[PDB]
Amino acid sequence: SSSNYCNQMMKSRNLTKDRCKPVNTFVHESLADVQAVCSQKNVACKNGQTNCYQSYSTMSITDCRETGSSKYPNCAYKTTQANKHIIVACEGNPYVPVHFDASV
Amino acid sequence: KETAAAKFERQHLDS
Repeated sequence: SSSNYCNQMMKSRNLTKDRCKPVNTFVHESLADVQAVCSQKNVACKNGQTNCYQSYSTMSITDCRETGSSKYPNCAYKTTQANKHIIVACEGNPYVPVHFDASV
Repeated sequence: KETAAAKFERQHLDS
């Protein structure tokens, strides 16, 4: 875990303090705009449930993926920036995102 | 403790 954004943020957000998580996606949009996706395009989740929603527009995201040499305690990530549609599973009241299903 | 919504935010949101 070093200075690239992925190594830094994964550690800061308590994802890699006690393990190395293989992949994680960060969304660079306002919280309310991401929560707004729960009332957008309803789609089926990969698991078949129907509480998933796809964003009308693409969103700024950063994909973090472990390199093939990464090993606890020295997790290492490859950082990839992209703009894509996000698909989230929503639940509760208020109806908010609880899982990131995919990115298109 | 941490709710599922809170966890989603800590793990995926970077406004």
